Amino acid sequence: MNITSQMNKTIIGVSVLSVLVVSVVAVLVYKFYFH
Repeated sequence: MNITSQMNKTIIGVSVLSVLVVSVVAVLVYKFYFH
């Protein structure tokens, strides 16, 4: 079980990139289909 001891900064970065990306897509379709 991860005890939130330490984490790589690089990991956080990519994580955010995937967050926005995914979100954007969901929105693009939401409008492109249900504008």
